[PDB]
Amino acid sequence: SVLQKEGIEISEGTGYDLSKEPGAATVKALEQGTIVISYKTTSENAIQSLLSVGNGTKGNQDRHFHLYITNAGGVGMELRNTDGEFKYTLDCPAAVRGRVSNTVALKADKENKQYKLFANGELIATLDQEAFKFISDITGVDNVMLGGTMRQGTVAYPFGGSIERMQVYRDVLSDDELIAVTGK
Amino acid sequence: GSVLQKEGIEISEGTGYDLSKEPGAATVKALEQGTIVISYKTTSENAIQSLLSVGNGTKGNQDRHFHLYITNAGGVGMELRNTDGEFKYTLDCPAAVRERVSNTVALKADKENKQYKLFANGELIATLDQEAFKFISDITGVDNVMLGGTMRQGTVAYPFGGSIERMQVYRDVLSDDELIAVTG
Repeated sequence: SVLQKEGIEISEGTGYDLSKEPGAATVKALEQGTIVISYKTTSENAIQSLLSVGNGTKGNQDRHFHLYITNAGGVGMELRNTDGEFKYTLDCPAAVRGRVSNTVALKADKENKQYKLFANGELIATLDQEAFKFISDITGVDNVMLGGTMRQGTVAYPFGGSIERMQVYRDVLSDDELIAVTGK
Repeated sequence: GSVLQKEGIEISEGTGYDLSKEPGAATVKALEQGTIVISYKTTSENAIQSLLSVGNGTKGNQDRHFHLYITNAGGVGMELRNTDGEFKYTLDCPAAVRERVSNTVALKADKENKQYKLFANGELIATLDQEAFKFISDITGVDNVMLGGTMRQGTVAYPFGGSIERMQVYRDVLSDDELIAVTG
């Protein structure tokens, strides 16, 4: 992993800044890679970012990436650099249990121009875009955080609970590894 | 054969064009899968312009609809929604289309293969695979079909302006080669 955290408890609304951590610079420029997160939510917020990487400055609220969960057992991601540039999304319903640990992962595979989302030992969605993008295509990325997404200096999409384990890889893990690692 | 077809329809921005009473509309309102092919010319700067929508126009049901849309930045996309707790499937492709010019786009929703594919001007531009495949028949309380907008609580949302030159809806799932040919 280029960045890893474990056992991080987050109060709803606060987030947990990773922007100064060794490895954060690498995460802020990812051209592809893999993100694996085990978590337990205690929040009823409708959209809860587990990990985000983006531009937190004024007027750049549509320039970010996040991997998120919902209050209805959903898992998704959005990858955005304003709608005119790109708004790539995956949103999967009823993928996890709607006080229970879950493990999710996102793979972004530049060679295949594919994004794959996994939850609890299952591939739940795949996206192929003619114009592949990732974090390095977002303009002005300046922050990495757990448990929310910075939008004009405000913590948006606020998570509450535990980030049990978070790992970010520059490498693109195989579908078998991700089935295995997102299992029990 | 198409189950619903219209040609040479002008629409001023905000007006829409109701198809709800047309023979074939009932079939469109219950599609479990199918194919939509549309040639159009937009004259509107609206950011999101529905070419064709099928949904629930009643109050409180503004997140229960399907539409195939274009943007003011050369984008093409679709959203398929039955409130966020149930499903919100979005495929949004930037810079897919380009004196104003005519463009031809298509969406294929393939139940057997649990896939959605979007085409523009002779090219496959995106593919979405979802473990929980959904289509129009999964939306609750569908009561209308229209060109040039989406009914949300009795208001024309996502308003298109310009010409719907040719619009066809099929219950059949056309081949990728057919769609490359008909859109190009």
